[PDB]
Amino acid sequence: GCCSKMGGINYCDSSAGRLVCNNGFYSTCYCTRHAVMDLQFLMGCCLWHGGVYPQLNSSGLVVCNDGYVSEECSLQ
Amino acid sequence: GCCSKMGGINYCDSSAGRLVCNNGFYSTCYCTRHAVMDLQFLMGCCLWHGGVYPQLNSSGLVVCNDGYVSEECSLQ
Amino acid sequence: GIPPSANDLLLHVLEGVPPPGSRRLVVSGGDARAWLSNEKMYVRTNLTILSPGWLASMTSADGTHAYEMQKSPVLLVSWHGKVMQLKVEGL
Amino acid sequence: GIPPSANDLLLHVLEGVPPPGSRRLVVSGGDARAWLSNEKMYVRTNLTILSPGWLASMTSADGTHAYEMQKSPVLLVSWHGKVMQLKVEGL
Amino acid sequence: TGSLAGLQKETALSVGAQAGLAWRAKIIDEQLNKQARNLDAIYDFNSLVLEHNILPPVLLEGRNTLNLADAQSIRISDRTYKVAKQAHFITTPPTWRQYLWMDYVKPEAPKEIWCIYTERGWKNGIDQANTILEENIARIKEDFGGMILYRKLLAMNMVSPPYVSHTDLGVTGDGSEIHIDDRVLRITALPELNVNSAEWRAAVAK
Amino acid sequence: KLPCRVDGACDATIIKMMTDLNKKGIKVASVGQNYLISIPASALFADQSPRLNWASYSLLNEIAAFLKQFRKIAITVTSYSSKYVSVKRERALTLARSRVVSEYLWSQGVDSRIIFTQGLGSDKPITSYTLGGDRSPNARVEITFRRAV
Amino acid sequence: KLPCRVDGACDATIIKMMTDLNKKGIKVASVGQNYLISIPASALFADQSPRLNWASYSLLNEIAAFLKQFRKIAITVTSYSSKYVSVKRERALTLARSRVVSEYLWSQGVDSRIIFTQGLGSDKPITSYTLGGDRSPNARVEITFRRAV
Amino acid sequence: CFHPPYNNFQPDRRAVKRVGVDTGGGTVGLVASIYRDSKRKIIRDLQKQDIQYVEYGDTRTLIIPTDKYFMFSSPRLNEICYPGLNNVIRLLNFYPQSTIYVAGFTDNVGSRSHKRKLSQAQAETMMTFLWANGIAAKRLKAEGYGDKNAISDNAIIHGSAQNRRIEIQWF
Amino acid sequence: KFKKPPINNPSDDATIKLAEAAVSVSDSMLEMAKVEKVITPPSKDNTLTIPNAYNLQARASVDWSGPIEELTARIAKAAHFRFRVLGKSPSVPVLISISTKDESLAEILRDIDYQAGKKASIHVYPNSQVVELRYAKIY
Repeated sequence: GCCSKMGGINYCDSSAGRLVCNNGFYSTCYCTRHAVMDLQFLMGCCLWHGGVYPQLNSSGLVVCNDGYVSEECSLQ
Repeated sequence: GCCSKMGGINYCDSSAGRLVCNNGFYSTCYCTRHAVMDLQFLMGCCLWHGGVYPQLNSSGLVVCNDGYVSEECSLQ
Repeated sequence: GIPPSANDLLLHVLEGVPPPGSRRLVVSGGDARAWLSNEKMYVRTNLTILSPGWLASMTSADGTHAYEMQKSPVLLVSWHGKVMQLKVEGL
Repeated sequence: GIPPSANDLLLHVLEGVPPPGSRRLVVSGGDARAWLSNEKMYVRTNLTILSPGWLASMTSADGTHAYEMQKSPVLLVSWHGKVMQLKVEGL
Repeated sequence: TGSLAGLQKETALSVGAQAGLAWRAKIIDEQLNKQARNLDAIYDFNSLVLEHNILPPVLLEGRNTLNLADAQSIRISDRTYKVAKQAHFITTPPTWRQYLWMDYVKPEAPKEIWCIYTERGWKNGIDQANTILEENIARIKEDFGGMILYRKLLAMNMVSPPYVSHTDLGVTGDGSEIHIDDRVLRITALPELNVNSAEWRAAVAK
Repeated sequence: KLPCRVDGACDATIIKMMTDLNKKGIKVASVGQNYLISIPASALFADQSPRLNWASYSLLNEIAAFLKQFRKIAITVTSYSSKYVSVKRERALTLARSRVVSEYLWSQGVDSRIIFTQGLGSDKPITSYTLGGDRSPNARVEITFRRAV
Repeated sequence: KLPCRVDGACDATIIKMMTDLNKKGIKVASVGQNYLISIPASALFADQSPRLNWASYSLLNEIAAFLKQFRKIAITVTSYSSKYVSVKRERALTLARSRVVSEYLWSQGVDSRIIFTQGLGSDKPITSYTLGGDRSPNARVEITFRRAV
Repeated sequence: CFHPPYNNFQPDRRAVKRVGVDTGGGTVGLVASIYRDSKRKIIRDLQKQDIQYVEYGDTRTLIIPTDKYFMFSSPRLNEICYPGLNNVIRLLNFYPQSTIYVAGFTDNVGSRSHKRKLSQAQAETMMTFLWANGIAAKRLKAEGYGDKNAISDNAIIHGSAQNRRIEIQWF
Repeated sequence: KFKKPPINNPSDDATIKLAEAAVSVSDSMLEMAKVEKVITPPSKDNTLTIPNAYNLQARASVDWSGPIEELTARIAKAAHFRFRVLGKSPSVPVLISISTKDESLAEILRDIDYQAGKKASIHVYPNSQVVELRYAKIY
């Protein structure tokens, strides 16, 4: 229930990425992925590098695109 | 029933592409394909190009006659 | 070099005779005829063609237009101040 | 020798048209578009890119920025004085 | 997986996306056909054609350009102007249907976890159709904006107009075919940017 | 797959609205391919003022629903009135009446290209009996067109 | 995996807290995207002194819990008082009251970038009935902001 | 009864019809009349249509949307929305001594002179409609602003829709 | 109950994107029109070439998207004027687009004459009751 205690969902305003309720109030829910979200925690390894280099290794080593070796995703 | 509540169909006038009823009134029905129709919605892909280029493809891509690729008819 | 003057098949298109070796196309939605000879469309009509673009054009004395253009399955025409479309089959 | 002036693809990035032969990337968390052409990301947005660093930049008349940079799965941006992150998929 | 105490299908997306793409394309085509006259009023390509039925060229503008070529050296520029497309003869003006119209062919070629993946593909097809429509809108906006910017720089005296030469012949031909009045029209110099900044003329609007 | 008729039109429906309008009192005439609709001014306007009544919008909706049945290019709307004060006032009154009628007709969805509006005042009477005011038979509004193809 | 809404916010909670504040007597108004909260000075401070009562911190906590439900950039806090001794004393009292209120609001966890504080004294009254002291309706504090996106 | 085009600018005898039809009770009809003639019932009816009422201090403000109470891009008044205008007249009848200010506002699309002229024309039309129902001409003043001091964001669709309005203030 | 006034029909994201493009097209046209008006101030008006008279004050609402000659002939026939054509018609037709509502035939003719531009011109002689369309001496 996004527009709860209101008249229900009117439509998705994609210019702001938000739902509009049946009154004149903007909803708190998102309906597009291009909406302003305060993202602070992101998953995956080789972050703040070029990403995971897609070669397949005989060992369990994970290498980033800039030559760095990620010890967290590397198997011991 | 084209000439309903009239005397019935007299003949197809192909100069205007319309049926004539048994009174002197023109009918609303068409009787040739070369009649003035208000066509606004036409189906098929590679429209507003040369049309679908008739090669048989190993992949699902559809290419038009001007080199354009139709992503709507192209299979993912 | 001087560019070519015209294509002389458009006189026969204006008179209504199809060019030799061509095949017929089916036109629906309006009063027009079309033929395909050398991967080009020859159109005889009295409407005004707006969107697809033609290569050569002639006009008769009574207001009949003949066009030489590239092949396309749709035409945009103006009838009496109203814009509509014609469907071309058999390509 | 004189260094090169810019890359001419950034005008099309500013207009919003993707470069030819490129592929789309999915951007989440903010209003931004990205494309990948030659192992380089091209980003169209009106935010300010803070952390990863770019190679070339252009600006339009209405305040839209176009960036050329290396590929990275995360962007750090400033929205209205607040620092947040954007996620890039499809690399 | 988590704590120490904690230690101690694919065809549905493919059949959903193809239906969702065609359905969204059909709805987009209906919404385009609803607003046909307003689109003709907005994208008036006919009112931008030059004197001898010549389409104006497309110009692209960039501001505040920086390039880090390598270490120890950078190149900056204040403004840049580029000619993207060149002027040519036309017989018909362009229309928005060659840019914005989407292709629709009706597909007639077809349970515990089937429905959720089918509806996920149904969302994915709609997203793909929206992306395609966005790219088409960006393309037509770029072309129209370039044709506007050409007239702006022509008013500000930064481009040259195209120059046209016409040759008139009399009655030409042999005894089996004649032409009464022949004219050959040829453009000799295309529009181009000029680097002489002393002849630019400014505009101050009160 | 091709359409079989013009959309939203039927000959039986055309005959039904023609008979209903002729029984109601609005004159519908057809000679060749020309069509004429004659409306008394008392059924539309007030006593010699360019103000529509609220109940005449149903009649205007019926006339618009009849007009949607055909294909056409141009409509002509002409207004005629009677002698009240002078000629300038009655030409202005007839022009205002034709403007209001054509404005509501264009607001409704008739598929025409041009609508022409004119008010002729009291220049062309159809009846020598000129004793009434707006109740006279020669005070009217006329809608003429030609059916196309 | 992506969030579906802004965290810690709900429309039913927003409606319930606006209704509760309006029933208690704190005025909550919304026109367009601008929001105004009007608080009487008697429910917060003592008799014309910049000292908060101990029981007003529950009301300040309720106001902060209302303010955490939106996304915003700038908040404006303005104070207005009545005529006691002199305009300098009025302005100093209103500035001190706004400083204390905004200090507690910034100590609580509102996610705003800038909070502005001003005290206007008795320059702009909203009611011509000026017989009371701090019990007058034109002695108040106002919190204004604009909802962002 | 009631004439739908503004009842010929006459004061409507609303109560006598209801207390005459609710007799075959007089007290029940009087109770219904004194309920439906109250100010709160008028405010709730105006809230049932799309007109907003704001009271703060001794200043009262009515917000009316031009998108529903005007024709498209014209100063013509939409005659289908006449119960809202009649309720505005009924609410304004309760204050026979205050002065009236009416202001017009549009969105950011167009030219500056076009926005100013459209706002001024809509303000004059609303002021003339207020004047024709009995309010004297010395109590009215009209002004049309453009996109000067908006209440929402003009870069978004719903926020730009909320900016086109008519403001009626009185003391 | 809390409510805000504008509650319209639900919208479509395609129409939202089209409006977003159209606003930028509109203010780009506004800027270039301002610049062109600053550079070249006009000095003459077509009221001298097309004056008004009696029975040019009948009104018309027109939505036309075709050639110029048929529309001008219909306007002249409704205005009870003779119609005259001067010059050779070009092979590429002169196309116009008129969409107005309730304005006079003199304003219709002035709008058509302005949109014709450098290809055709409209003249009105009221003493001889003649509407004349002339083509440009080009090609």
